[PDB]
Formats: sequence, C-alpha cells, structure tokens
Amino acid sequence: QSNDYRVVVFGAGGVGKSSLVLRFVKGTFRDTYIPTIEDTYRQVISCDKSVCTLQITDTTGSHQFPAMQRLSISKGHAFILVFSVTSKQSLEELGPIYKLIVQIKGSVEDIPVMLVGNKCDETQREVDTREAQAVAQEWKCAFMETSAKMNYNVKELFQELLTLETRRNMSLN
Ligand SMILES: Nc1nc2c(ncn2[C@@H]2O[C@H](COP(=O)(O)OP(=O)(O)O)[C@@H](O)[C@H]2O)c(=O)[nH]1
Ligand SMILES: [Mg+2]
Repeated sequence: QSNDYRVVVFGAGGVGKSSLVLRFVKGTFRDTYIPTIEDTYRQVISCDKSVCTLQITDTTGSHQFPAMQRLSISKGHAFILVFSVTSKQSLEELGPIYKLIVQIKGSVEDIPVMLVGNKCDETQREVDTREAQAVAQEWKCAFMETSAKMNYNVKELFQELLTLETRRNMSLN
C-alpha cells in the first residue's frame, strides 16, 4: 500500500513552477522547448518512522482546465501557490485558486498552503517582500521567497511545507 503525500504547485504561466519543481526533484533546469503539459514527480522521503513518496504535481497554470484544477485540489494534500516578484498580475491571479482550495478543504488552517515569491534574484520587482508577507498574513498561510535559478530556498520550501503537515511527521532526510 502506497502512502503518497501529494503536493500541487499552482500559479500563472511563467512564474517558475516547473523550474522550482525540477530544481528540487532533479537539480536541473526547465528546458524552454519541452512541451508544456502537467507532470507529477516522485521523491522518496521519511514519513512516520518509515518512508513514503512525495508526489509533486507541476500544473500548467492558466492553461489548466478548471474541472482539472478542482480534481487536483481534491486529490492534493498540500499546496504551493507560486507568483513572480516581478509580476503583480501573477500574484493577483492566485485569488481564484486560493478561494477554491479553501472552499474544497474547508479551511486554510487544515492543510499546508505556502505562498511563494519566486525569481527573488531579480532586482526589478513589482511585489515587495513586505507586501507578500501581508498577503500571507491575511490569507493565514505561509510565505517564502525563492530563486529556482539560484537554488535559493528551494529545498527549504519543501521542507517547510512538509513541517506544516501536522497529521504526519515528514522530512527530506
Ligand atoms: N530570474 C529568474 N528566472 C526564472 C526563475 N525560475 C524560472 N525562471 C524563468 O522564468 C521562465 C518560466 O519558468 P517556468 O519554470 O517554465 O515557469 P512555469 O510556466 O511557471 O512552469 C523561464 O524562462 C525560466 O528560466 C528564477 O528563480 N529566477
Ligand atoms: Mg511549467
């Protein structure tokens, strides 16, 4: 019997969802020319004095058919909501999915939800760190800034996400 812990990665096109997931799971880059289609990646992790598979779903963002978004949330245990610090529009585009997550799971307080400001290697920002912190405070969720490019806070994101789950004791080690 498999005991998968399922993480779904949401966000607008171009924010770095695929780059975050590939940096974490494979230590590699997103090849621009590979076809844009949902994939799920597997990583073995420690869970409850044993092992389980972390399943990470790299969604296609605004291309994802809404019924498929619903199914992804229903199947998911934890959520990573990625925006680019260079795009205020990308942060705004998380509104609908956050709402649907909270509605389907009943409350933000009952599952791990992480707001992620990716591309924090960039100097021309549209969303300040303090602004993103306020969003997360108002949404009652966690927040982290990352650079997939620089491998900055990439392992830390998944570790913190796993630590937020109170029903299992999970670790990357
Ligand atoms: N500067 C910078 N660019 C990034 C970062 N992560 C991804 N990108 C670039 O942003 C573009 C979109 O990345 P991608 O992973 O395909 O985003 P997705 O559409 O959200 O899956 C690509 O050109 C990436 O090289 C980052 O941390 N910093
Ligand atoms: Mg992608």
